[PDB]
Amino acid sequence: DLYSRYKKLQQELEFLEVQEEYIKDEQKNLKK
Amino acid sequence: AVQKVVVHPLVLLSVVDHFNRIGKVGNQKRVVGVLLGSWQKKVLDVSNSFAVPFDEDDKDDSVWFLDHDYLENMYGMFKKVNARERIVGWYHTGPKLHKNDIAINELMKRYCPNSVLVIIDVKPKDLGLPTEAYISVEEVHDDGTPTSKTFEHVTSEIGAEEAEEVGVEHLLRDIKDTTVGTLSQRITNQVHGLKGLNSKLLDIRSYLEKVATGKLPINHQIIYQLQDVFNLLPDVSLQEFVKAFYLKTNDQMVVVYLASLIRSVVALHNLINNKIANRDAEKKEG
Amino acid sequence: TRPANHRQLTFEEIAKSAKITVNEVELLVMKALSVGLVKGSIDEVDKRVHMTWVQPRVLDLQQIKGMKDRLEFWCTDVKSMEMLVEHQAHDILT
Amino acid sequence: LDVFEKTILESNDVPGMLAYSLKLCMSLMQNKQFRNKVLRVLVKIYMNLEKPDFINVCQCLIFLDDPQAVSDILEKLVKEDNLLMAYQICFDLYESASQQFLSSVIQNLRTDQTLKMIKILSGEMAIELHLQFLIRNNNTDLMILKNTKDAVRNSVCHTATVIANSFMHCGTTSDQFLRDNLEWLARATNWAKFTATASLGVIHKGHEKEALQLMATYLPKDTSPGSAYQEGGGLYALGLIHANHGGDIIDYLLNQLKNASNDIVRHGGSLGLGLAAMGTARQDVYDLLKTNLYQDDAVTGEAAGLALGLVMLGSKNAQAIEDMVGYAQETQHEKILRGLAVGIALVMYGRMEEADALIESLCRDKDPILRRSGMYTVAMAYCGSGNNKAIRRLLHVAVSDVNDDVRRAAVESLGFILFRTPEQCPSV
Amino acid sequence: LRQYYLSKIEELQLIVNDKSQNLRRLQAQRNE
Amino acid sequence: AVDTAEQVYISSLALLKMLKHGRAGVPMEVMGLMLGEFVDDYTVRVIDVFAMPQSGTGVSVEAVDPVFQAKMLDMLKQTGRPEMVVGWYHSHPGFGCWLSGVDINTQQSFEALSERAVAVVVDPIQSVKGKVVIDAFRLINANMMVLGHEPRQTTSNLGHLNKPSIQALIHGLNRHYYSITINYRKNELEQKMLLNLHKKSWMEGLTLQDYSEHCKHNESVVKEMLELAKNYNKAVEEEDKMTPEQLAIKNVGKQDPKRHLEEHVDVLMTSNIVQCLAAMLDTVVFK
Repeated sequence: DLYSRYKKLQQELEFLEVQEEYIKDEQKNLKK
Repeated sequence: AVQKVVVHPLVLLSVVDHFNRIGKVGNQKRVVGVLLGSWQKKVLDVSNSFAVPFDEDDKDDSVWFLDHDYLENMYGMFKKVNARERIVGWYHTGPKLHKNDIAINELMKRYCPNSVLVIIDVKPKDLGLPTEAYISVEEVHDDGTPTSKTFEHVTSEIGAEEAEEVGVEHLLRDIKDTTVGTLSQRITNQVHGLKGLNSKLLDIRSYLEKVATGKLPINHQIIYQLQDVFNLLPDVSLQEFVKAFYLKTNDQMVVVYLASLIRSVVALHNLINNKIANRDAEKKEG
Repeated sequence: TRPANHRQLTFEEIAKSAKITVNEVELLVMKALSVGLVKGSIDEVDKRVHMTWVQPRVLDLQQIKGMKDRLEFWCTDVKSMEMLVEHQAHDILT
Repeated sequence: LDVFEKTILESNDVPGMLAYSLKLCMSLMQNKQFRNKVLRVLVKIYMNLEKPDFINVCQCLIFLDDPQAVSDILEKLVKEDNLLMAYQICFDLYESASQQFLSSVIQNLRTDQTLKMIKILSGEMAIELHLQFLIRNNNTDLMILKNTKDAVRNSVCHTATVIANSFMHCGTTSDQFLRDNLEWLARATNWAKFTATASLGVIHKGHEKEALQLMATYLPKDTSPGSAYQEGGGLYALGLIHANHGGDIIDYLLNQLKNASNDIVRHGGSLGLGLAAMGTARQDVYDLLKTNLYQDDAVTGEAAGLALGLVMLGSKNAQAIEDMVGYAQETQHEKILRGLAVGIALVMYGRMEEADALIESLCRDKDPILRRSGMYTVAMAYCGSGNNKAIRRLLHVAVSDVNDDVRRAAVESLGFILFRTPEQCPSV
Repeated sequence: LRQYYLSKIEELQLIVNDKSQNLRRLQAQRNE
Repeated sequence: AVDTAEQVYISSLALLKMLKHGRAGVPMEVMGLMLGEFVDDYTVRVIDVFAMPQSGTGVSVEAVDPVFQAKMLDMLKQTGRPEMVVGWYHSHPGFGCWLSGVDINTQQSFEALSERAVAVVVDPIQSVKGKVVIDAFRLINANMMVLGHEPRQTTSNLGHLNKPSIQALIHGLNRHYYSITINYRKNELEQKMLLNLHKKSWMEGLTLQDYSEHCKHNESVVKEMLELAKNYNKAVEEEDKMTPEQLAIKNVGKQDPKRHLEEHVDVLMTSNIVQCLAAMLDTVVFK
């Protein structure tokens, strides 16, 4: 199951960036 | 003369619907209307505007029709409404100044002794501020022509009143505005100034290389009026100028450095306050 | 004639070019400063007349080509340094 | 691949030790070229093995989209004379594959097998089996309907409760709790009578036995009531009967609207035409309903736009997209644009990168209705394969938008991108 | 060989853990 | 025979003229007639508005000789768009944004000419910079209460997108009439015109203010920042051990450290880095 362990880790790593990109847009616009 | 002119946003928004009215053909429809304002000082303000008809051909720049009767009728009508405003001039929606407009100004100068005109870009595809303004003077030249009437520039800006500002701010809800955020919109102002300077220098280069290479007569003025531009632009590689420039750059950098130093300890104060008030609270809660 | 790099002119070239004497130069440039075509000043210790401004004159085609070349030299750097401010600031200027 | 085929053919367990390779190569995958490159070497090991299992090749083939491969295996299967393993993929293709793929492989597999070709083509017996299961194994309740009978208003609760009743009896062909009273079904002023007439369509889902004579009690040319909206809802219900079954019904609706009338009946007829021909790309449907679009009426825009988006479902033809995008800018109405947004969104059906430029040419446009069309196109062009490019644009361009009008349909576009793996969708 | 395929997911799990720790601060600021 | 999910379009000039004429007669009610068309049976568009001479009392405002109105609507046919008089508006300064007893009196007269007659109530007092209070009302029959006024075939004009107020619900609201939802239509000619009336040309962007006033301004800000930080020292070092829940209650007086520091950081940095950046731009652009 080590292949599934690697790709799910690679999945969440590149998916945590879209959360960290979308929040910085939302926190910037919520000031305005 | 007239120093400068102020345009309220009711005008230059009434103009664009006039262009939408009978600008269905949209080829050479020079829409002309008549301004309304009050010269309360040497400075001038305009607030209202209305419509006059106009038809002219693509060639034959002498055939045109300013309606006298519509002007007098709707002036009496708006006087029956508003007794404060008097006519000041006209606007035409041509992107550039035309050749037959001075005949229009000389015709309408009976109603107003100093009839200004406002060029309004209906489709400002070039970046910048619309609604430039011109007035008629005498430019007696040494060439041999006695006099002509070829206008000159007057400074203009869009002003505001305490009710129309509410409307133009509420209608600006389809655009994000970063004007409240500082240290960003000044940089966009610098970028806009650089682009405007590039566009003006490109126009000057285009005209100069057009008259330079055979086409068009060499105008004996401008070429020595623009000679004094190049007598400016002082030497950046001058010793005392650099010696003063670093002397002031360091004086600014002192304030910037002290601002960073006075910011860092406030950040640290917030950090240790959050850590202490968090850890003691979790000591209580656990 | 000189292209504003060394606009300062010595008195020796003034007296050689205008074939006037040594001590009669200064009143002459004062006469220029009397009228308004020339907007300079005179330093007597080094005996050099600094230059600030010269009234414009008529120009011909080759001078117009040189002016267009200098104007293009000025026109390129505006775009070249607007690329500097726009390229190194993306999310500030947005 | 190179050594991957040798490794998968290296001596191991021919059950799921070598069948999990397909699933863990299809669930996680970068692109489309390498997916087909790894998928083309699975039909080999599933075929040249001594025991080629026939039923687990369709899911390989539908991503492969090869008519010659399914033609080859059915040609090798017809002369084998094994009907136990022969119809089963011809029901699998109906159960999963697209209608265009089926109708583009019948003439390959047709140029015994006659009833089998009818089985893959029509699915009348499959629809009949589903209908018989629904009518025999039926446990509908009516007491909760009597509980909802208390709610009285001129609003939905007595006028659009018929649609709420229809979901409980969707496909069951038993409207006995609807024809219990007739005084209950007269409370609306010419707009919920459209729903009351349309509700007969969802009761008799897949009722090819009950033809036009089922709704001949309520037809435009049979009874002719004082309200023509009953007649308009009849054609809408008839179109709702034959979902993706454009046979005789599509011809009857094609010549029904040929001599059509005022736009109330044309609304129902056009909706029936759009629903009964989806993914068929028939030219006659297209230009007959394009005349509807060019009729320039703000009641026909939702009538024509959804239909012209439905008939060209994912066809991505240039004529439809550069006709309707161009038309959706100059009409000064609201119902035309509102019905055109989902229609021009439906011309994309998951083309990934192939639907990029249109989105970049529309999501930037000043029309808010076109912005919501753009968000529906982002929702449809990257459906299933949830990638961070589409998610990032979808959750950026309207979470901080100046207009509220698109933002309610902004994150609603999220749920079509993450249905493959809903494990982490509530977390974000 | 195989322990390479362990250590790679060790580094990826460290990156995932660090980013998931960093995201909660921005989540708190957005909530406030 | 059905009032559907209606909508009213208003143009930009109509709203600007609306607010200007409402403000210009601030203490009393001003008048006006609307110019527009019925684009469809669903929606009604207003493209222009204009005002008339009036005659106002303390509680009422009447019209004047209507040969003005007839001749004005005759003359406006000649230049450009020949629309009709689709509605009328007035103002209600400081009031509940509602139809009064005499406001609803003339609505019957306006509705007797054409069925789709819309009243518009604006108010320039409660309107603020970010939002103008505006409402449009449609008179309903007071004889028919037992039936439905609008069937609401969809959920556009409902608790969706807007909520009925309280003061409108007192003087009338869903009684004797109803409200309709306003949206703004913007054509591209005015769309790409409205977003650019704040900028200046290139002399404003490239201009150093002065260096003497800049040095004196920085001197003044640093000089007050000295005493402000001296107060900040005592503010931090006191910090009486008693939970800010009351330290925000002894802060409500004249106390000001920890709050004016970062503002001075902002006004120092955003006025120094901009000036230095513009100095570099000026010194190497022109050459």
